[PDB]
Amino acid sequence: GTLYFGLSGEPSTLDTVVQPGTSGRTVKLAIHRGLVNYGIDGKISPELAESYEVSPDAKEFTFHLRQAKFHDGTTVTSADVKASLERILDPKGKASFRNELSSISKIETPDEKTVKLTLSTPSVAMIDYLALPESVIVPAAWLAKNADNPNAAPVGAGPFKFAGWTRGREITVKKFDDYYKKGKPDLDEVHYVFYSDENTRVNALKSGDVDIIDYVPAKDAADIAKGPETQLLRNTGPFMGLQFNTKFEPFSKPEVRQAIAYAVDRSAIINTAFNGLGSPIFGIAIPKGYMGYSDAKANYFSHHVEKAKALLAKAGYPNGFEVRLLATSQYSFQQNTAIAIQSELAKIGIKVKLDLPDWASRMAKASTGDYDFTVMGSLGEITDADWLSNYYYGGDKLVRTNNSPYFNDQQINDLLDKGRATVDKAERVKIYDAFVDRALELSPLVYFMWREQNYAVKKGVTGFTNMPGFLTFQSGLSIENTKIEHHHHHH
Ligand SMILES: O=C(O)[C@@H]1C=CC(=O)N1C[C@@H](O)[C@@H](O)[C@H](O)[C@H](O)CO
Ligand SMILES: [Zn+2]
Ligand SMILES: [Zn+2]
Ligand SMILES: [Zn+2]
Ligand SMILES: [Zn+2]
Ligand SMILES: [Zn+2]
Ligand SMILES: [Zn+2]
Repeated sequence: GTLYFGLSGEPSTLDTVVQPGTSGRTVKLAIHRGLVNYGIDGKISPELAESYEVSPDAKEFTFHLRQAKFHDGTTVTSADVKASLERILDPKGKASFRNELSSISKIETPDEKTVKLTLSTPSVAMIDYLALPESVIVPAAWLAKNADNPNAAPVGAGPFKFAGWTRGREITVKKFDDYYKKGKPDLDEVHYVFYSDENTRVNALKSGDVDIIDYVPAKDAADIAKGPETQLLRNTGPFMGLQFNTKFEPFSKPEVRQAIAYAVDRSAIINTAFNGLGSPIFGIAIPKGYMGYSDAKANYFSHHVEKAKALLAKAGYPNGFEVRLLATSQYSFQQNTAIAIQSELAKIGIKVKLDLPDWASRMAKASTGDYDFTVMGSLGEITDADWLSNYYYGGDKLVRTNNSPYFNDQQINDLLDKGRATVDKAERVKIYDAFVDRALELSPLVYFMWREQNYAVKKGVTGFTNMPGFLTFQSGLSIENTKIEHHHHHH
C-alpha cells in the first residue's frame, strides 16, 4: 500500500545538515539515518551504529557500524560517517547544529566498520546530538560529486529511497528493500503532499484526499478527534516565545527583555492564536522531568503592564521605541501570536511592525539573524538537559535556529559547560538549577506558553506515532512502522 501525507509546507531544502523546519525534517527522517536516532518511546536506538562505547568521562566515543547499504547500493562505511561529520563541523558551512557538534576534535576510521570520536571537552549529550535529523549519514563519494549541486537527488540509508520531487506539489519516496530492519518499512510508498494553507490541509483529510496530516490547527482538533473516520494523535511538547537579536540596541538589555515578559498577557496568545488550548509559562520553558525544572521558580514573571513600563523607563526608554517582529503568515498560530504581541507591547510604548512572509522566507531571515526579534515556536532539540546549550550558549556560531543572535554570557557558558561534563545527575541538577537563576535574570529568551502539537490520521492508518514531548518534530521517523488498510482515493 501507499500513504499520502499532508505536510504543512514544502521543504526549502533536503540538504541534510540544514534545519529548514518540521516539513523538511519529516521527509529527511523517511530517507535518512544517523549513527543513532530516537525510537518511538524516546530511547536512543542504535541505527547505522550497531553498538557504541562512551568513555567514563564522555570524551571518547567508538561506533561499531552495522552491515548496511545506501540507496545507490554502496556499503555504509566509516569514511562516509567521517565525511558527513566533517560537513557539519566545517566553519564555512551551513550546518544548523555546528555549535553543538563542534567539540568533536578528532575523527578516526581504524577500519571500514569503526568510527572513533575524541572531543576537546566532555559531553554527556553528544550521543543525543548524533540523533539529530541533521546528523544523518550520507556517502562520502556522493558528497564529493554533489559539492556544487544544492538540488542533487538525495542518497541515504533510511527505510525509503527518494523517488521524485514535483515542485509545489509533492515528494514521493519508495520502500528501500535493502534496509537493515526486518519487515520495515511496511508501506511501499509515501507521497508527502504540500498543503501550505491549513484549511486546505484539514479539508484534504476530511474529504479523503490524504491519509495523515501534520500541524492540525487548534480550531479543528475537537472535530477531528470526534471522528469517527479520523483520529487525533496528541502531544504538548513545544513552547511559544521570542528570540531577540541582541545587536538591536534595546534587546541587548535584560531589563527590556524582562519588560516584554511582564507586558505580554499569556491568555491573549492562548485564546486568540490557539483557540484556548495550551498553558501559560511564567519562567524558563523546562518540562517536568528535566533538570532545572522547579515549581518554586515557575512564577518568576507575571502579567504586569505598569511594572513593564517602569523597566523600560529604567533601561532608558521612557517613551518606548519602534521595532519589527518577524513571524510568518503560513501558520495561523504564528501570525496570531505576532498580532497579540504587537497589541500587548503597544500598551508599554513599543511600536511593533510585523513581517509575515511564508515559512521558507522567515527561516532564511532567521538563519542569518536578519531580524530585530522573532516569534519562536520550538522545543529542545534533544531530550538531555543540554538542549539548553542550543538556546543559551555563546560559542563560535552566534546565530542559530533557536538562540537570541549574539547573546554570550560567560557565567551561563561556564555552567552549561560544567553541566555537559558532569556525568552524575545528582551533581548535574545543582548546575542546571544555578543556570536557571541566571537564565531568568538575563532573559535572553522569553517564553509564553506550552502548545499542543497534533497529527491526524484517517481510520485505517496505524503505527504512526506523535513522538513524546520534545520529540514531536521527529515523528516522521515513525513512518517506518506505519501501516494502512487497503483503500482508494475517490475510486
Ligand atoms: O512549529 C513552529 O512553530 C514552526 C512552524 C514551522 C516550523 O517548522 N516551525 C519550527 C521552527 O519554528 C523551529 O524548528 C526553528 O528552530 C525556529 O527557527 C525557532 O524560532
Ligand atoms: Zn491513501
Ligand atoms: Zn569497541
Ligand atoms: Zn508508485
Ligand atoms: Zn503522489
Ligand atoms: Zn492574563
Ligand atoms: Zn495587559
